[PDB]
Amino acid sequence: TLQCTNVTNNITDDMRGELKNCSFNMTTELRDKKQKVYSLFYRLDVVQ
Amino acid sequence: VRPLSVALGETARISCGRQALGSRAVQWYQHRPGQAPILLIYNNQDRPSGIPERFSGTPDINFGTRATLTISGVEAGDEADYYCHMWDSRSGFSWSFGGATRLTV
Amino acid sequence: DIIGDIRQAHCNVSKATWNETLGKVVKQLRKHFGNNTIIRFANSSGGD
Amino acid sequence: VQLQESGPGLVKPSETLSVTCSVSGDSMNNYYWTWIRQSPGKGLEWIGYISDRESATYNPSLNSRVVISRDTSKNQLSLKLNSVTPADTAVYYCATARRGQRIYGVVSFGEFFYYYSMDVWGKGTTVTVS
Ligand SMILES: *[C@@H]1O[C@H](CO)[C@@H](O[C@@H]2O[C@H](CO)[C@@H](O[C@@H]3O[C@H](CO[C@H]4O[C@H](CO[C@H]5O[C@H](CO)[C@@H](O)[C@H](O)[C@@H]5O)[C@@H](O)[C@H](O[C@H]5O[C@H](CO)[C@@H](O)[C@H](O)[C@@H]5O)[C@@H]4O)[C@@H](O)[C@H](O[C@H]4O[C@H](CO)[C@@H](O)[C@H](O)[C@@H]4O[C@H]4O[C@H](CO)[C@@H](O)[C@H](O)[C@@H]4O[C@H]4O[C@H](CO)[C@@H](O)[C@H](O)[C@@H]4O)[C@@H]3O)[C@H](O)[C@H]2NC(C)=O)[C@H](O)[C@H]1NC(C)=O
Ligand SMILES: *[C@@H]1O[C@H](CO)[C@@H](O[C@@H]2O[C@H](CO)[C@@H](O)[C@H](O)[C@H]2NC(C)=O)[C@H](O)[C@H]1NC(C)=O
Ligand SMILES: *[C@@H]1O[C@H](CO)[C@@H](O[C@@H]2O[C@H](CO)[C@@H](O)[C@H](O)[C@H]2NC(C)=O)[C@H](O)[C@H]1NC(C)=O
Ligand SMILES: *[C@@H]1O[C@H](CO)[C@@H](O[C@@H]2O[C@H](CO)[C@@H](O)[C@H](O)[C@H]2NC(C)=O)[C@H](O)[C@H]1NC(C)=O
Ligand SMILES: *[C@@H]1O[C@H](CO)[C@@H](O[C@@H]2O[C@H](CO)[C@@H](O)[C@H](O)[C@H]2NC(C)=O)[C@H](O)[C@H]1NC(C)=O
Ligand SMILES: *[C@@H]1O[C@H](CO)[C@@H](O)[C@H](O)[C@H]1NC(C)=O
Ligand SMILES: *[C@@H]1O[C@H](CO)[C@@H](O)[C@H](O)[C@H]1NC(C)=O
Repeated sequence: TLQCTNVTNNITDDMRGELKNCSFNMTTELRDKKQKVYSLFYRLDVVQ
Repeated sequence: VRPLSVALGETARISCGRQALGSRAVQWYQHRPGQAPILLIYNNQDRPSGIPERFSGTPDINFGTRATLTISGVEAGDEADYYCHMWDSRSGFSWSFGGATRLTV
Repeated sequence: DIIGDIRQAHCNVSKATWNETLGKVVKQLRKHFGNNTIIRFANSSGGD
Repeated sequence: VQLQESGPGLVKPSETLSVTCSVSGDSMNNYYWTWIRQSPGKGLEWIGYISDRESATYNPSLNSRVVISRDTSKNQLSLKLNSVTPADTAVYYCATARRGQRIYGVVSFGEFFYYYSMDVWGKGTTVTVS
């Protein structure tokens, strides 16, 4: 599950979510430890 | 307010702390203590009539270049505090007036 | 991240060149759908 | 169009604070009227502007408790301050600005933003709270 937040928000336009800034947990290196990563996703590829 | 010490003659380049995040429309203001502030240049280079034709701004092109202002040909009386008003596409409305810049000779 | 202003993608087509190329299509569409008929184009209805 | 400001400079705390501003020279129908307050120890702080549809915007750091009423009969721009704190001592500046437009992409999509430049400024009137 991604914790997406609008890239713009109160930045420009009607607050449209054309881009989302989604942070999630993943296991980097070791399979026990999982660190918090993030990436820029489009609104066409994330389902609430 | 911030400290900036200069001397007579040599040109001075002064920028503002705030960094752009898009296409900027910075403007510079002159706050001489007592007297009302005077607009030096808007749209990064478009000084209004009356301001001496020696203060030049950085043009907006090839995003990344810092917004710095040149006051070459400085005079002895330049003891005011400047103001870099930054407008960019992303940051939204620029309510704040930024940080001042004390001038000392 | 995005380095600079966040703009929107878009395709550009010439208004006149499309207009004349679309009147050549309607002239041939009249060879199969009657020489005297009103032919109107509309946007796609539904689907993916 | 040098503006003249008539400020009392003495307003009791938690009371009404009004500052008037003349226009001088030309009328006020196609210009944006802003108000900037500078307090000792810091720089200027933009408050808001009023023009066009008479919907003046206010700074988000002032709680919108201030109002900017633009008059046309006597050609003055006063300030109505309510519930003012005793730490509002600052010189008020009366200046106007023109609203330019900056474009960076297709303007039909909405790729442009408005920026204001203060063309003219008034000497201002120093007003404190006592
Ligand atoms: C698909 O089709 C669509 C639809 O056709 C296309 O959509 C268009 O896409 C383009 C490209 O993205 C967009 O262009 C932008 O235009 C804005 C606005 O330009 C207009 O307004 C300018 C200022 O107007 C003001 O002044 C005039 C008087 O001068 C006044 O009458 C007016 O009311 C207003 O007050 C005009 O100067 C400008 O003229 C330009 O265009 C003429 C042709 O139309 C040409 O003959 C002129 O010589 C001149 O070139 C035009 O009318 C531009 O501002 C913007 O470019 C600025 O911003 C980018 C962003 O980074 C920057 O890189 C540029 O360098 C430029 O920034 C300069 O100008 C800023 C504003 O003055 C200034 O603040 C900057 O500091 C910087 O100034 C420095 O650099 C310039 C560059 O050389 C230099 O000249 C200065 O002296 C200084 O050194 C964009 O170009 C269109 O808006 C957009 N929509 C439309 C309807 O066109 C789409 O692109 C197509 N896509 C594909 C894939 O095909
Ligand atoms: C997307 O959100 C992340 C937060 O997860 C942003 O990253 C932070 O950005 C601020 C400002 O640049 C920094 O001060 C933080 O240190 C960053 N934190 C991390 C964990 O990277 C990121 O800037 C956002 N990206 C966009 C395009 O809005
Ligand atoms: C990623 O995992 C961390 C935990 O490793 C999550 O943070 C926890 O969130 C819960 C929410 O109820 C808290 O009770 C914990 O105290 C948090 N632990 C921390 C902060 O170390 C985080 O929400 C996850 N993020 C996701 C799944 O996007
Ligand atoms: C698509 O792009 C091409 C160039 O990649 C454009 O061709 C230019 O057209 C202008 C006419 O206004 C000529 O002056 C240039 O010499 C042409 N350049 C090249 C490289 O051929 C074309 O106009 C564009 N068309 C659209 C619809 O955007
Ligand atoms: C094609 O264009 C028509 C109108 O130009 C669009 O019709 C709209 O459809 C929605 C339903 O999702 C209605 O709520 C709107 O009222 C309709 N508009 C009008 C003017 O009738 C239609 O969405 C477009 N479809 C595509 C795929 O472009
Ligand atoms: C050009 O477009 C108009 C409508 O936009 C249409 O009536 C006209 O027939 C078109 N011209 C040609 C030569 O196709
Ligand atoms: C044009 O109209 C005539 C009507 O007499 C019809 O016979 C013909 O198929 C139409 N299309 C042509 C001639 O390409």
